[PDB]
Amino acid sequence: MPGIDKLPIEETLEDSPQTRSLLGVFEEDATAISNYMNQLYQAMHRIYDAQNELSAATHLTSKLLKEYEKQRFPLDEVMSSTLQQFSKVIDELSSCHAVLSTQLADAMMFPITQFKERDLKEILTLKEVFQIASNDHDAAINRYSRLSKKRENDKVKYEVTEDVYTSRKKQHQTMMHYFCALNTLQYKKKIALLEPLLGYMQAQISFFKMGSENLNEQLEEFLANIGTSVQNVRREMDSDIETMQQTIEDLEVASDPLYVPDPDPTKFPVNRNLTRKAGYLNARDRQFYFTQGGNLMSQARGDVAGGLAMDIDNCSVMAVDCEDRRYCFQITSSSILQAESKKDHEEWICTINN
Amino acid sequence: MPGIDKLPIEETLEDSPQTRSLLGVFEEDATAISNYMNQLYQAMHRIYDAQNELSAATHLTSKLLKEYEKQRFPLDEVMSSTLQQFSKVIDELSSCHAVLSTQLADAMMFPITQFKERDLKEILTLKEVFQIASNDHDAAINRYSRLSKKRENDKVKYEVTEDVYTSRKKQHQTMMHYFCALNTLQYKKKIALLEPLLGYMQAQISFFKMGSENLNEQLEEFLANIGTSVQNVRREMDSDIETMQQTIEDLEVASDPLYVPDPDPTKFPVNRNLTRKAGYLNARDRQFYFTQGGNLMSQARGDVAGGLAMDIDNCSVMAVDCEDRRYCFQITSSSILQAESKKDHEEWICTINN
Repeated sequence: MPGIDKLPIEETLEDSPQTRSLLGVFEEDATAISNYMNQLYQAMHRIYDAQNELSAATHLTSKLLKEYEKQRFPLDEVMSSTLQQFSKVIDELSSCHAVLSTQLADAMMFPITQFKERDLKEILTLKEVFQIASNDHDAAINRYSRLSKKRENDKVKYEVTEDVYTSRKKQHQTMMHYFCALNTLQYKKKIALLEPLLGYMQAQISFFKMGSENLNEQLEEFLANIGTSVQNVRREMDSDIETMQQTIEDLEVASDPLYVPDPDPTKFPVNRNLTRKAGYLNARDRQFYFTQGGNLMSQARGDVAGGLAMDIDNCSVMAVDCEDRRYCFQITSSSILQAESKKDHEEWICTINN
Repeated sequence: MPGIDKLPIEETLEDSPQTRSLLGVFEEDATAISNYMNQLYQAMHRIYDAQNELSAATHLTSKLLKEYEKQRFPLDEVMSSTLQQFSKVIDELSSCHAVLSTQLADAMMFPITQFKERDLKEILTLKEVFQIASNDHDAAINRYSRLSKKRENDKVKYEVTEDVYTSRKKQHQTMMHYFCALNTLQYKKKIALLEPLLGYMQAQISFFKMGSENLNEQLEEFLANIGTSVQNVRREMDSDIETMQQTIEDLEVASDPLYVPDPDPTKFPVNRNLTRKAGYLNARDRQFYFTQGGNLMSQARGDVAGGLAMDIDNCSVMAVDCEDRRYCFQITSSSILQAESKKDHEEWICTINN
């Protein structure tokens, strides 16, 4: 009170240029404050938005970990458990974020907003009302100031003068209410700057404490155990990778001579003593064929189970000459079957006979 | 290794429907994993974005508090100090947020991203390469399977058969690399699920500890002190508000009779014994006029200082009759001046004479 800035409400009636000046300095100031406070309100609003999103996202991450188990994954309990622990602990965190989110809205956002939506709105409003009142009183005064000294009807002089009464009353009242609001803003200014910051910090103290109590040394050990498991999977993954690369390298060499339909007669002997034989054939479409308990089964690379094709070894088999296709054959006790090579063509007939 | 799911790389050359089936179950699975992991990656990315924004916003809020002092506010150290403390403490917090923000990107975002950008990309790529290889080998095989048994030129049979060699080699190799990658994904799957969560929690442990160390009981007291100051301003603000409302209510009553230009002659006596007089007049424009050390000063409601108008009390003053305007007068040792009423017109002439 003692040193605070104040507009002289008792000089309202006079409405002297000086007084109007002083009023001007408060508006210039009230505009600056408005500029600054709006920048602070924007920054705090972002903090409130980031915290709200952070909470939501952290909650979703946790809900996602609980759904892991409830998946239709075509292709294990320990994993399930571990995700349950992470889920749990991540929940406790989103809550901390939720709580802080709620408090921030009520101790920080609400006050700073009220300052902006109500108090700063009030200043602008009362400034216009007063401005209109001031204007109306200018007109009334110029009309009164123009009354004829010679003639002028009484009903006129009377009304014109009354207009000066009502206009000057209205101007005097709106100016005092406007001054009162500006004087008050000097208090709200301080309050609106501190209350929010105060609310923010209290919520933070509360947030860091609630969070720290769930992060015990027990969790640190659980994270240590899991840390070790993952490092183990990493080792194993690499151990298996070498093995696989080695198998591959070894298979390309071993299989190279086996890629041509017609192998070296001298190095890859026709097998005539087989009781089981499988492989693709063409049937006048291409399908995979295989032997099993006296039956020649078939399965299109598309099928999911396959089926029966013909009976075996109690049937007759002979190389057939269908169309102009090499290596065909037909059995009976079947469509025309076409092998891929002499060797292949022979192995079938011979195995089926066996 | 012992119970892990595995695609049979040794059955690659055979390429049997069954083997193709099994491959199918891994792809169905690899698609599911991809669905789920992408949902988890999105959730973690939001958490990383919210934390980054939170840090930025909290830093801006702090920078704004340091700029408060450096304002041109037309209209105090304690306030300055208090904002310096809030600023400081809010900084320490944004840093905690920054640090956590950096760590999250390196321990959580980087791994989960690599899984998605590299490993899952690798699966799709190797699946297409193999698919093209498989297709090319189908064509080569149908063309070889169609070679004439009767005629057929040797240069042809030769080339066609070679195509079966290269195509089958390519198919066999791309299938093994594809199987190897799918088998590996079974390890990365576990790793990619845990590593991120593990990184997240470690950063959080670190974040809550760093933050808690700046929120000491000293701060709690500083917030208590400030809490008390603001509550004091609130009291004072209300104390002043009553006073002002009271002044207003009292001024409307006291000023009501004073609003009409021509007051009751009987209740508001013309003051002829004045050595100082101020008020608005019209000069053949409306300006505010006032007495000071023997001079009649003027100041347009727009001016910021005003000036000289005429000398006084060593001059002659008489009611003038300019145009058809009531209450005009002119002095000399000035433009025609017009008062607002008999009373007003008289007080001027008389004060100027005095």
